[PDB]
Amino acid sequence: EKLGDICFSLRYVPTAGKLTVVILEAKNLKKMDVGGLSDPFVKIHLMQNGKRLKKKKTTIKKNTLNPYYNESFSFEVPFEQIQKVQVVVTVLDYDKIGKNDAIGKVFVGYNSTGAELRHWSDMLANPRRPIAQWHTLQVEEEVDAMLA
Ligand SMILES: [Ca+2]
Ligand SMILES: [Ca+2]
Ligand SMILES: [Cl-]
Ligand SMILES: [Cl-]
Ligand SMILES: [Cl-]
Ligand SMILES: [Cl-]
Repeated sequence: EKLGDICFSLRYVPTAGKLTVVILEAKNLKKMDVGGLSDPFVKIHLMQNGKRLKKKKTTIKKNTLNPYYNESFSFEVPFEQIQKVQVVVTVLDYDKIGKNDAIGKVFVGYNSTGAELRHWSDMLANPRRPIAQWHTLQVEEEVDAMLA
């Protein structure tokens, strides 16, 4: 059972120092509820050098492995700093009681690789243009080890 995939857009406006992330949809999420599906929501963190700088989150979708969000988030990152940050996208299962367990996550930006680096590079190369791309979710343990 794969963890799932997430589709989001990135847009960077260098003059304004405006970094926009639109969480579009996730698919094929791992089932997190016993005898059910999942109740997924998404967190978006701006990081640098192992520090959480800013945190944003989507609404919760109930009883789905294939949630649509279409929710936009913006961060202030000046052009002198944009190459030095990470944007971390985490899908979690909401439970009314207990910690919300991460399904999986990915990050783009400084120290990203593969399709994550490709997405970030495309954003940087195309100022003011939103670029949507799919990403495979990865186990929290591994991504956090990269980010710490
Ligand atoms: Ca659960
Ligand atoms: Ca749940
Ligand atoms: Cl909600
Ligand atoms: Cl708990
Ligand atoms: Cl939480
Ligand atoms: Cl894609």
